[PDB]
Amino acid sequence: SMHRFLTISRLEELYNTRHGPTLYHLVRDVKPPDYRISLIDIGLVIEYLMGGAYRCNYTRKRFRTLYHNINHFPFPFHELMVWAVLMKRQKMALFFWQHGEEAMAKALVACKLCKAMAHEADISQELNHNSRDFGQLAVELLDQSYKQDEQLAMKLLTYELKNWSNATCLQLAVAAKHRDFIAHTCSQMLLTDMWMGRLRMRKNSGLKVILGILLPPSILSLEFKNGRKIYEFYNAPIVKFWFYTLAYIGYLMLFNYIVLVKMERWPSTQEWIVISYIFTLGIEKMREILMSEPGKLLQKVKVWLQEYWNVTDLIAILLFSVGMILRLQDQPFRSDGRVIYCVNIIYWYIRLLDIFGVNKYLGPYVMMIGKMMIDMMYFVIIMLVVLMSFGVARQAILFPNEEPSWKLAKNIFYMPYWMIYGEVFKTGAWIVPAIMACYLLVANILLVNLLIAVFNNTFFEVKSISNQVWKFQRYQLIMTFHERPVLPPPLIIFSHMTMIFQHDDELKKVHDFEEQCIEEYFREKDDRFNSSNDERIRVTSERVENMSMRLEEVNEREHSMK
Amino acid sequence: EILMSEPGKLLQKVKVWLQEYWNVTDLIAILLFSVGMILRLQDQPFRSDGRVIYCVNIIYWYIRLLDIFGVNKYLGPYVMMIGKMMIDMMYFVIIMLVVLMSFGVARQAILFPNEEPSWKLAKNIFYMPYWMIYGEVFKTGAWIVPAIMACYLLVANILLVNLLIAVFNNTFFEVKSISNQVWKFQRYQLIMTFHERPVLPPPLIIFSHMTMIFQHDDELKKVHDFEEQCIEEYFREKDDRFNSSNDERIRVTSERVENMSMRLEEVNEREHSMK
Ligand SMILES: CC(=O)[C@H]1CC[C@H]2[C@@H]3CC=C4C[C@@H](OS(=O)(=O)O)CC[C@]4(C)[C@H]3CC[C@]12C
Ligand SMILES: CC(=O)[C@H]1CC[C@H]2[C@@H]3CC=C4C[C@@H](OS(=O)(=O)O)CC[C@]4(C)[C@H]3CC[C@]12C
Ligand SMILES: Cc1cc(NC(=O)[C@H](c2ccccc2)N2CCCc3ccccc32)no1
Repeated sequence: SMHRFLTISRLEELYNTRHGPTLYHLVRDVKPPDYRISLIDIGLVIEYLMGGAYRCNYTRKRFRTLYHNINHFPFPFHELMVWAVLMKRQKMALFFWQHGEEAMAKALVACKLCKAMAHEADISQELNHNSRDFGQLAVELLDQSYKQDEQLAMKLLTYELKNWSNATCLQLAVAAKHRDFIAHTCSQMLLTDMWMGRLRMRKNSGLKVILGILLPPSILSLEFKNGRKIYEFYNAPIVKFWFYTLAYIGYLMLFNYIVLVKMERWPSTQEWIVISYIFTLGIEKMREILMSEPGKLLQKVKVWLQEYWNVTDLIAILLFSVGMILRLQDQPFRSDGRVIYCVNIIYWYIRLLDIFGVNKYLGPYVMMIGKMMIDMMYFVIIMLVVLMSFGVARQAILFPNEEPSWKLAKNIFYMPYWMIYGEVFKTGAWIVPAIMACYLLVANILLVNLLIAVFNNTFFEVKSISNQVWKFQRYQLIMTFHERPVLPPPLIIFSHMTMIFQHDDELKKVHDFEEQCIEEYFREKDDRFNSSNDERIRVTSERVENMSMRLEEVNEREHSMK
Repeated sequence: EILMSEPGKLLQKVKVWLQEYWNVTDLIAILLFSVGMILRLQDQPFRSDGRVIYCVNIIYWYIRLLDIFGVNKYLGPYVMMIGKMMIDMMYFVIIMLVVLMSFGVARQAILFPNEEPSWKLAKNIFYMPYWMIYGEVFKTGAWIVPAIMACYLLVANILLVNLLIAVFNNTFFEVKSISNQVWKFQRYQLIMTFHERPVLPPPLIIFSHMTMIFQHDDELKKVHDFEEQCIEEYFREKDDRFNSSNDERIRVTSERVENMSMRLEEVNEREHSMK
């Protein structure tokens, strides 16, 4: 009995043993040669590898305190599989996964662990195979469960796991970035149901949401079927998304009207509205960070800072506040400070790109731009190397008598078309500049055509995958907007006030269903493999050889009998 | 044509007849042309205002030839590609605006520090001139910042142009991969459309309507037998082809070998006992 066999001392000895086929180095980095490894350190390194905002049942201070002070793991298979994947023992991990509770959750964790170990660190080989194999197994298990029962598969996809720090399968898949799992039909159906919220409407959803936002009192009553109806309509994430979009458009229009016209000693009403917008957004950001409690206050910001867009937003807010402060510093400083928050507008116009990835037909363009930014960066070096040489040569040939005056960069970088063409059309002094002009003119068009071809190839390569990639971001967007309150950014100031004012048989059935699903998967795999033509041909050949040999031997007996 | 579209009675005949978009557009164009003609004969003040309407109306008639240019083998792919790329251009417009308008507004705000709205800023922001911006490219910071803005705008313009080129190339390739197959379908519609129509041209069918008003089982059994024979032959051929498949034959041979080997092994014991 593994349950009876399992014990703290035995597991510690197993972990600390070196009699077998990167655990030591990784533990040392996370944490002393031949140091006695305990469950606490193993859990700590596990949490390190999983990522931020994660937890492990064994990897906790209370568990460490208990260990320091039955002693049987209720689910030994989980720890055994975690160890097996930790020490890079694949067949044993497969066997353990063959018999275990909540196999899908463990499989996704293994895929996450394999990828994380590969990135931290044969390393390439295991990354390509081990992590991919675990992900494929999870996908196959999901597919079988959906075939057996759609409702039960949907229920299994989302439910709190006490063992794994209460993280659903979807969250683990997203953390592992396994696009295949999310792309499955059941996952997309669940995401669409979540996005539509309580309302079941599925035809002309955008127009219906726009009408509901425009005409609450009349639209909401009818839209509820497709009081409490208005409240549940508001709480849906889609209407929140449209509300935020409209508020952002209004903010953009006010910002355009403010900076573009005039300035006075005291700001106008529109500038006050914009300042209120930014103040409320800052309050919302601070609240969101505050609710990001896991890891305590000190270790909450570190995880929250992973996203780049959030950091850019903070930087933009700081620059806007600095510009506003400088504005109210008399005319000499007002004129100097206006430009800063005039330039600040650029960030807000570009922030819509991160929101333009939601649409099916719009995200490919953003992905292509992101891909081609680096290509343009590299192309710039070649462009400079080619053009600057000829420009410098042409400039040197002309203006034989000259003084630096820090004014040659403009002359070399001018690169005019009409002027060069005219310059194209004693004798040698005229011939050489013509040759230089012709070479520059040819090089310009050569580079232009090269850039065109580069962009075409990059766009084709991006488009070959953008459709598959698009589906992943939907879960992030939906889980992001769903958590956010219902009021727009300028009106959530009251929302915070309301927030402050406010302050087992099914499990057994699911376990049985999972066991049945895995048994059926193994049976189907074995039957399909045994029914393969290649295997059957081999079996027939071996049987024929033995049958022929027996017949030949029997022939001698028949002759002797006669 | 609507009158002869009798099925569904008078009330339910228009509903079906209205499915085609081109017919509705034709009706709209006819109504606008008639309105413009009526306005034309309303003295000079209304004649000058009504002429423009039926001047603009010409655009529809020039574009109606596209629905007739799909017949040709080599001409329909272009129309299909245009129809496909219309939506792509619609989506591209949003990105173009989002990118360009920000820089344009920033540049406009940096310049003209003292200004009044006068409902005349859209032209300034949307001007987007090439030569003027290039000249503007080439105390110190006030000169540096506009140069940076101009350079960014100049780079963005060509980036967007190349992006549009790539998008159009990809869309054209995808359309051309299927246009040849698609073209054949429209021929039946065109043929059954023109066949029903009378012989005179549109301006002369006025007499055609006058002429119209003036005017006002063994084979079945053989066909049934042929169909029955065809379906029987199809089933027979399907069964024969499936049974002749290598995969099926290998399985059959393997099963027979196993049974034959088992019988031989059992017979061996009988032979030994007999001896
Ligand atoms: C590729 C080029 O052609 C560039 C690259 C480096 C540039 C140089 C940088 C340093 C200075 C010092 C300055 O003296 S000063 O009194 O005006 O400050 C005069 C201008 C001068 C000589 C630049 C001339 C142009 C460059 C050679
Ligand atoms: C992105 C932009 O820059 C555009 C978008 C919305 C436009 C504004 C719409 C409303 C009006 C009212 C008008 O007052 S009036 O007496 O002339 O009628 C002056 C012009 C003004 C301020 C426009 C300025 C330009 C915009 C800010
Ligand atoms: C389109 C579109 C824009 C957008 N902008 C926001 O939603 C919101 C915001 C509000 C006012 C000004 C600037 C941005 N902002 C950015 C992204 C999501 C988010 C999350 C928490 C707190 C703020 C915030 N949403 O759709």
